Amino acid sequence: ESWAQSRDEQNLLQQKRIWESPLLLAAKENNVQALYKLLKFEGCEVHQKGAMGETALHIAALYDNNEAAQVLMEAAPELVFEPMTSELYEGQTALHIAVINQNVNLVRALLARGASVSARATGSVFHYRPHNLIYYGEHPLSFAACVGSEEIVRLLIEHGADIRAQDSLGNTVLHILILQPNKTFACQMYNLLLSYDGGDHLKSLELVPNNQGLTPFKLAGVEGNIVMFQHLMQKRKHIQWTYGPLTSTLYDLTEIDSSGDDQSLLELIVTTKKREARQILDQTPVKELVSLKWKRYGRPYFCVLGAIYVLYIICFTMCCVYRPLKPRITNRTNPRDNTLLQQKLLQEAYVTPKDDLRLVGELVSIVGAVIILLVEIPDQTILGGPFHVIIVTYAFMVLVTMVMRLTNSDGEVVPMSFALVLGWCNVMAFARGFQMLGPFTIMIQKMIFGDLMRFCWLMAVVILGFASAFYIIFQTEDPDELGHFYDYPMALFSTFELFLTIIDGPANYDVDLPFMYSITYAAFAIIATLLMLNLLIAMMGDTHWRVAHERDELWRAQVVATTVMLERKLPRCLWPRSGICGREYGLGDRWFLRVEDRQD
Amino acid sequence: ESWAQSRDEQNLLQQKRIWESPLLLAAKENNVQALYKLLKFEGCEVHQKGAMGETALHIAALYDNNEAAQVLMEAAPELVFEPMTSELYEGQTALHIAVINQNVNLVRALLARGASVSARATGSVFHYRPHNLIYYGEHPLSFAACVGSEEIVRLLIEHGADIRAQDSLGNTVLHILILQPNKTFACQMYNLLLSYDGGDHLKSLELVPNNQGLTPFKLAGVEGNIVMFQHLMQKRKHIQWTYGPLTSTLYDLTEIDSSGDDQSLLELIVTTKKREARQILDQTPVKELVSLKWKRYGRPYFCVLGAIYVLYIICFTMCCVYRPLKPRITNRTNPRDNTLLQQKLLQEAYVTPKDDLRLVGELVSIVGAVIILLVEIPDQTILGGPFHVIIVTYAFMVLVTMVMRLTNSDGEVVPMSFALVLGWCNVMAFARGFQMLGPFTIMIQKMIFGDLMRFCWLMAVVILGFASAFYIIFQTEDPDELGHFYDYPMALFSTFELFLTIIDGPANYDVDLPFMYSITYAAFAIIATLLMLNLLIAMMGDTHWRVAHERDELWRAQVVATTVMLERKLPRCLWPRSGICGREYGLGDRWFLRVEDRQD
Ligand SMILES: NCCOB(c1ccccc1)c1ccc(Br)cc1
Ligand SMILES: NCCOB(c1ccccc1)c1ccc(Br)cc1
Ligand SMILES: CC1NC(=O)NC1CCCCCC(=O)O
Ligand SMILES: CC1NC(=O)NC1CCCCCC(=O)O
Repeated sequence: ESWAQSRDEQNLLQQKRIWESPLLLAAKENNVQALYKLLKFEGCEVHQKGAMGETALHIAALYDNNEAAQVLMEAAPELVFEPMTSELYEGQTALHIAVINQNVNLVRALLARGASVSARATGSVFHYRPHNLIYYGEHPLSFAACVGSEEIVRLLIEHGADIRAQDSLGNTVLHILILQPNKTFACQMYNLLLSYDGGDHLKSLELVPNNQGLTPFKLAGVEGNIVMFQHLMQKRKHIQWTYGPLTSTLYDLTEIDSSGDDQSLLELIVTTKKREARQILDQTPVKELVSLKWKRYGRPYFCVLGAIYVLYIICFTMCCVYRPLKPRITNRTNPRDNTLLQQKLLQEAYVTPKDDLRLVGELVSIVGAVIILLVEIPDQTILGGPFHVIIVTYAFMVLVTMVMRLTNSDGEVVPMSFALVLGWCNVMAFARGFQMLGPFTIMIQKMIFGDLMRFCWLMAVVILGFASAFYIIFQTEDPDELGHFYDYPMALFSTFELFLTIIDGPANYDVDLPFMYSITYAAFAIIATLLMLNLLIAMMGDTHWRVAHERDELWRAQVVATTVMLERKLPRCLWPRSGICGREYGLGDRWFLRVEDRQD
Repeated sequence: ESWAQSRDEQNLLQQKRIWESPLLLAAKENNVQALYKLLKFEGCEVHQKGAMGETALHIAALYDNNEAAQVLMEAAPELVFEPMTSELYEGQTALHIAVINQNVNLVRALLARGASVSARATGSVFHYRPHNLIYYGEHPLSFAACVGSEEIVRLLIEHGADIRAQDSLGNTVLHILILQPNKTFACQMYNLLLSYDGGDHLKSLELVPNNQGLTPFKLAGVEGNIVMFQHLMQKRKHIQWTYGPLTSTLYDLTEIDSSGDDQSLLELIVTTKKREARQILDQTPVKELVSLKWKRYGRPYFCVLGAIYVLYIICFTMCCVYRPLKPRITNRTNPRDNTLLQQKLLQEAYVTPKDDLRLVGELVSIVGAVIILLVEIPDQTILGGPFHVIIVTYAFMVLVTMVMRLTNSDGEVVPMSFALVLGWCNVMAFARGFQMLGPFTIMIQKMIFGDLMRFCWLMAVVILGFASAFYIIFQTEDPDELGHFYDYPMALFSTFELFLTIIDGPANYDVDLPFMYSITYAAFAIIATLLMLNLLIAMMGDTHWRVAHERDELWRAQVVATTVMLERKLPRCLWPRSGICGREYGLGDRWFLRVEDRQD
């Protein structure tokens, strides 16, 4: 409490030691006449450590003081090898600070003194974290690549800088360039670093994987870096011919398609929470891949599953609507005359005239629940499919209904009634794709699990304020004639119904309503309308020109997400691999997709 | 009746004396040959006063007539010291008019004659009022600073102009520059006036406070002058280091943070009615201040108070829903058989089986009401918190319910029922902040106390037009079967319900409705819908792209308003002062907030 306070304090605690130490003060202010007055006559603490474990050279490198830095290296040339010792800066040398500041005349003078070109900077402030406004890696070659100083990147390779060197997160200098803001300038820097590769077709830096199993080409897709994704595609696409305006290009489709297994660029985009990566399946090598994946194979099998699931649910309801006998067969209708229960229990089973059709019906319904369960027990909380967490709980309710059966509980209706709504309402998950009702279900997915829960807690109040009042108002009145609030639980249910203007509202003209109801309900009506108009106006805002493109981009996104998931579960005798393979014609040996386009 | 007419008349009355007086006429028209024909042979009234107490030189200065002004000062050099004598222009000299017109060759010639550089212009038209299209102050140095003529500002200081001089409103020349339209040019003029300061660290013009206790840096925040607020920040922020793109700057945070007490820039912004100052807490020294004020300390304590207030209200309703016995215990059900009252009165108290839980419940509810009262009797009508004027009236209803108790009035329900709605609906004031339901409650705050009262008086009509009709229509009919309007008060209540389409509307098919109801209700339905559609379309307009930013700016504004108010009421053992202090490291001695940023 807190980490931000510590660095805020230690930045202030550093300036304290700078101001206190006359050596570090002159190194900060570039006082050449004061450094020699401290190092030569008399001899002071030349290896003086500051608050952050810094040296006088580390301070002289933070503020571009070349004159004050040459003084410290001509009087004591061992300060160059010294790294920062504090935890915030563990591993940083004076070369890192000069590279970050793009001090060319200092880096070219630091490498003449013999500085290390492989000094990791494992400090807590050099880590890949949101609280760090940057992430340039750990090696000084990566720092030169991130600042964009091409004069320093090649000047480091001149003195044995290794481009293959990875950091603590297994990232090469190519992986770090992908996570940078200046995308258009990093492409030129990405090519500058590729030229120093070994040059052989095997063991290439573009193939050196991240420690999370992610080549630089594959990392660009997950990160949503379109400028780098398009640039990394030039290395892996072959133009077949140029027939005037037409140009049929052949795409590599190696690391773009599965499998794999999870080492597939498509599976990484459909499973990530990055809102930027959703634009990658709209790129011209991939958009042709998934569009052909859905026109054939994709759309039919999804409709078959829906046609199967439509007939599967309509069979389950056929068992419910034809639920077993019988009437209440009990004098239970005498206690609490408000009871109209004719509870149907078992058994009373089977001895089947037309009842054996319901036996095979209950059998078909229960074998589908375990089939769903068997295919949905995966060894969670994701966008691309928020409806089929309900399909695994539907199979849970069927089993409970099966356990509610064979026990014959008076609560036989509650579990058998829950599966009716979850089963059907899950069929509009098949509206996804299909047609233009797909993005409409995207609207319902975005509201049910976001704008609802927040606005409910707003609408959860007010009601119980007026419901508690209406209870007190009509706790005094006789609930026989006009008793919308006879007890407290129904007082809230009747008030909730009245918030949505369903019931006519308590209206009785034979009797006289209490003096407080006619006053309390008028206010509840005006607030319930204003609270509902503001709910409709709050819908606006997610109606601009971009949100119609957003949900349409989200629709086709979750359609591609459904397409990739079907291919990774269905067998291989159906659904062939998209593209053509290169085996005599031996121009592979991988699978290629041929796409021609016309430049206007 | 009116003040605008007076100056309109006295401007016309002035031109009368100009046209009538041949001296003032020639001074207006720059008739050099006519001034000498009036002053030298013969000698006329050279000190002639006009309608506005002006002189011939005052008229010759209004219209840039240097040739006609030198005539009046070479023949009578005492007219320079003469000020305007009218009430509209009390205190204005011929130097003020030359400075306003930026007459450099006249001001440099007026100071050779020996004009006063400290002549206040206390006229009614020089005051800081909305009816005055400008406000340049009272001293001629301030006039030079407002017109932007740098050649005149320094030319006045050359002749002993005091920059420390304040006006009637305690404003320095620096305070007046903040209240100017040309913000981008006043910054250069603000620096020109700082250079003539004493130069010592103590008794500085930037510290000279307004007569309302407001330094020029603090006045810029309340006024919403962002260009000056950013410019005045350069004098009070220290850059710690520059590490390539990163640059951790240290902000002064002296006059920005409390306390104080009310001498705090944050407390001035959250309490002002200026729509412009709301943009100040979005500035880079302040936005980091309040964001860290709400991430920790702010948001938890506000949720604790809400969690306390949620449990406090749910306890109060537990006492209401379990209100005391008993039935009506009276033959009062015989008079007016429309009565279903079973009025519950006391006492009938206590002798507690499970009733002692309601005794401590009523005790917890009453001690919270006075606690609210004790902390809300402040020795009003503001935006940043329109819901908790209801929390002080809630505590008023609890006490009245306590006074309604111990008296056992038949109106026991009315005060006990009012506290149920005000207590709960005040909990959605805690929706402010929290999440995205905060700006939604901003919508409800902006509608309940603005668009409602105006539109109600529109919807207040029509209803009583049709309600009075429907009463007359069914004053003839028998209210037993279909009696929505049996008496006049319920005739308005039933018509109001029908305006919101709650009741089914009077529909009886066993009997025949009067020939006028079927005609009158059809018109009422069409108008009630058009009058409601136009109410929904009137919501649009406050739905553009800017109003979603407005209410979102208003949301975070009232969140900062809630954050500052909590800090100024909660003790000091919790909630530490935001930032770090400068006491060894002795670089203060005030509190500083360290903020680093990255320039792309
Ligand atoms: N059954 C689990 C979720 O359902 B689905 C789903 C899978 C196949 C066919 C239809 C729907 C899903 C949605 C998004 C992603 Br990404 C992955 C799967
Ligand atoms: N209780 C009086 C008003 O309530 B509030 C309020 C104060 C503390 C916690 C929650 C709400 C308020 C709102 C805006 C301003 Br600005 C100042 C106070
Ligand atoms: C203490 C330090 N001394 C120095 O020469 N640089 C310091 C820190 C530099 C800022 C790096 C912060 C970041 O990258 O997040
Ligand atoms: C009567 C006057 N004679 C004159 O030379 N100026 C007059 C008035 C000037 C206008 C100032 C109005 C204002 O500042 O609001």
